[PDB]
Amino acid sequence: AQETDRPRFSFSIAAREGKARTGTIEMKRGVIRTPAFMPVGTAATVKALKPETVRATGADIILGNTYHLMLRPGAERIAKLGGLHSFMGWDRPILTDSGGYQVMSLLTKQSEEGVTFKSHLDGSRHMLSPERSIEIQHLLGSDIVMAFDESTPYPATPSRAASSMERSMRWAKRSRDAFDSRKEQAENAALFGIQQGSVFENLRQQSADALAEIGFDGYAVGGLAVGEGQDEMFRVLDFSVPMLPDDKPHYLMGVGKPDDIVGAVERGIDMFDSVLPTRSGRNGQAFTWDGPINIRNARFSEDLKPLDSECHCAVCQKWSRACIHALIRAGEILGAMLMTEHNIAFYQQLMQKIRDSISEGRFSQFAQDFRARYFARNS
Amino acid sequence: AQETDRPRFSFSIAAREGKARTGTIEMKRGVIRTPAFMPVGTAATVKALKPETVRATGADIILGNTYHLMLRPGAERIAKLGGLHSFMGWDRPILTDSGGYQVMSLLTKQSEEGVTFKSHLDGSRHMLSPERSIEIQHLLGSDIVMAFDESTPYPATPSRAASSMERSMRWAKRSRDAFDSRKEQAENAALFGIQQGSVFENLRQQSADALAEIGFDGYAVGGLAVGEGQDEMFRVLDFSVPMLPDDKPHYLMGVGKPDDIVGAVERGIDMFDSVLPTRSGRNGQAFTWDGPINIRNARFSEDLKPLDSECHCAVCQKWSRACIHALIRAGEILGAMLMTEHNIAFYQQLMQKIRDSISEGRFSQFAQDFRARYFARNS
Ligand SMILES: [Zn+2]
Ligand SMILES: [Zn+2]
Repeated sequence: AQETDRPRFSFSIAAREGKARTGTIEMKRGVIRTPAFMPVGTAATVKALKPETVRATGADIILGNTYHLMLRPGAERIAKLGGLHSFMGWDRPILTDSGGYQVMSLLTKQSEEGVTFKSHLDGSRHMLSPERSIEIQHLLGSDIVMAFDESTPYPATPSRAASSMERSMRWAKRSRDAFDSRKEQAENAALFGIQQGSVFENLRQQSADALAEIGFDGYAVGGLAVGEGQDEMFRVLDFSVPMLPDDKPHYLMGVGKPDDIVGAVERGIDMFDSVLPTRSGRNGQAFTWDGPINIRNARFSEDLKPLDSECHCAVCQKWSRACIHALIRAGEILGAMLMTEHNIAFYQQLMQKIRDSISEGRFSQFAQDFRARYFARNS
Repeated sequence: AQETDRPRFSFSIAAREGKARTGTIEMKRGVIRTPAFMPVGTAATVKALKPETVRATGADIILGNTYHLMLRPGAERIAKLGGLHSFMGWDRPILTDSGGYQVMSLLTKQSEEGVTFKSHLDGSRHMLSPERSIEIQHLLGSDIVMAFDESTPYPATPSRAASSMERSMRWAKRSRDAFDSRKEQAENAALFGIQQGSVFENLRQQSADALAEIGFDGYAVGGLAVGEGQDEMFRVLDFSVPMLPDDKPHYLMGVGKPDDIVGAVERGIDMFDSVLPTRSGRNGQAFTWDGPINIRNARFSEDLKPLDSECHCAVCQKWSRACIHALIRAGEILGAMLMTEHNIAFYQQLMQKIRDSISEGRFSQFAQDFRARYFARNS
């Protein structure tokens, strides 16, 4: 297996239960077990977890934010340093987003051509387009490349949703052709397209048909987790995911809380990313099977139990709630490091329980058991 | 008081009980409460406690090791950086030793002139003598200067003890004259002489007479804590301290354990220094009123009590034995920092209880109470 050839991108489904699937994506830099959670990476420095720590939590792939990497230190500099894998100290697969969401979310010109913007960090002028985004993701050397699309706001008028979806599909074809124009990228990386259409079923169908006609290695459901509430996100997923090709991975970008993930897998999603484990860890919040906890709470000052008494992570094998409480209350960076490591490992253990329960044909029961306990909050 | 003149060196005894004294040494950089414990300083870097942390433990004065400072970064470099107070970030009094003990303890030439040695750190050649030692301590800018003497080994033949004591007294006069030759040093610093004579009463008397004839600001009892055992050290102190001038401070160099300190104050010692609080802290050992403890012991893994339940230090206000146990077992530098801070603060609280009990005329009872509990070890 270590001495055997590695494919560019091969998705295999090993077991199904309803709309949920479990399987593997094989790529040249490693195997991704699905459903998969991708932690959001940053530069390999003393301020973040070590890459070996992130791998030991169970992560098979991480996400890079193209927009931030463009602004500092820049894509040309990362390429000169050997690419994102060398820059981040991570030798397994990396998915990069297109950079387009943070352009809107965080602007000199805007048209069907693409966008121009100035950096808040130094005032430098930057440009993004389907062609430029794919080029930058090539310079970063990422393994999964996201097509460049146009985000529709929330809430969105049906006219604005139609306009952004249609532009996104023209940009999806441009993304496809730019990716295919570069032999080194097309033979070694994969390209995902992004379905849009807001909450409107007919627009989602139009979008799915357009992406399937272009053809991609995987398909993301875009335009969700932007403030719509879980009920609505689930309702959109109910009809949107069946529209995508069944035999390719389905990616829900930027989701999310543990119960978001469970419900999305019930609806056919294979891949997830979120900053939540890290943001929560830095803020003194831990995920547990009994719901999130705020470790600063007085009730934890003498609690000798680990953050979660069923969590297998390296933190919970050693550190008590009481001592992580002490570290966080003192502002010691070790406290935030430990809670971040635990939160990412908890997410990976959630994904593993999901994969195991699908394989054993008991995922619907797992999801019900999970919700009953997570929302009772007997922590 | 803040707007009033400061004397070069003024020792006042406020209260006595038997041979024990409590009082103050006023100097230009601050007041030293006696009996005093001097922590042993190092360079103000990320590897040591912050100077403000050392001050907050209660220390009024710290000790600098002239030998180590000569070898790295060198006395001329420290002077160029503004002196030891600027180098160490410590603006209160500093006592420096002469460098002579580490010459023996850690050698190109040796005679009545002085010594020449090579540095293990770089092979550089270095020279020490009464004149050179005082000159180097002037470059360091220390407030209390130790005369340069010759250490007698332990055990020592009565002939070797006589020979080293007599050479030390000739060197004490040379130290006196070198110190007095430098107006800037003589007007702003103080000079201590060192009694020698090993375990032999007549040699100790000869030494005391010689030092009193020369005249010093304070008098150290040298040649102890070099392997002789507490009973013997106490026996030597019994007759040696009364030989020194009563109205000047008495300094027992390199002592020691808490029970060494208590017994030495019972015998007339006013000043102490030891690396023990730091060495123990780095090795996971804490001093307590119930004797030392090894925090790595399994019995502490769930112990929510502080290192010492009567200690007022900043560490014991916040951190449990259980969490310091966790930090030390993990090799986190914070663990060693906390135990070092607690150990130095414990030493200062020992000195404060000694001072208060002398002032109240209950020091003999304090010493008996202290020993009964420290040696019972009901920790
Ligand atoms: Zn954990
Ligand atoms: Zn303490």
